[PDB]
Amino acid sequence: NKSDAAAKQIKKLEEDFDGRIGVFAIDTGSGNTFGYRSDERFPLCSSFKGFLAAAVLERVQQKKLDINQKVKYESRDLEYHSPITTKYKGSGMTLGDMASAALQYSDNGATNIIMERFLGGPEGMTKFMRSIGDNEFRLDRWELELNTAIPGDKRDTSTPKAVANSLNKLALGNVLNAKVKAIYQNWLKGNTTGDARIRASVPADWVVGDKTGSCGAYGTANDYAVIWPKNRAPLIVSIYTTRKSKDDKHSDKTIAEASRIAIQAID
Repeated sequence: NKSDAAAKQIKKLEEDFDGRIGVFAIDTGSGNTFGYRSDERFPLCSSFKGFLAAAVLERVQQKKLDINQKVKYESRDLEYHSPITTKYKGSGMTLGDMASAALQYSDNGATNIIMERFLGGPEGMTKFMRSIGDNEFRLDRWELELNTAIPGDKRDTSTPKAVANSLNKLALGNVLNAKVKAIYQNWLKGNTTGDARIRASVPADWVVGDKTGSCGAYGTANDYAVIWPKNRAPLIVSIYTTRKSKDDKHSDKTIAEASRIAIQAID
């Protein structure tokens, strides 16, 4: 029951704003799940950066990279929206700080520098997702070209379910060891851009770790998070949305609401 009602509510929500909503929630304590357009592709936008941070932590775990190694780029022209990397451009930053900047601030310079020097570009990032059993994830382009969010384009997309499952494996699973996983979880908890999305759909006492994505085109925005309820097991929620017109702006409120419904469907 509670599921068919939740799906009805989601259907109404996408009609109202004339867009498309993809949802996938997992109650890790019971295995119960809820999905709506969960196997459909949606642009990743900058949300893929939450997985980029994890890939870096894996290289650190395998001791291929040091989390404290200095990354210099003083002569590099920083991409649009590099709030953190531009302020440390003269002194450089540790690999760890840059990776979290990429996640918590959606820093584009951090992202592209890490992808060009450590992860092997969009192919490498996609190779990492394959390594953890994700066969839906695909990153074809770099920031910021990956944000075009053109309808029907499969480049730089994934499905809400694949994102939910990968986030589960990484944040709660065993891909990263206890120590590195603890770092990752806290980087997510420290995200500074998702206050109006999934974080707004839960009681203030619940802890949320997330990574947002806002393409800036076709009203495409999204958010995925690990929710730690008070007195309960973690919940994984993945919300992805797109709109019909290129000039349509995204809707945080629709995302927070879709989030509220999804959480009720797996209660």
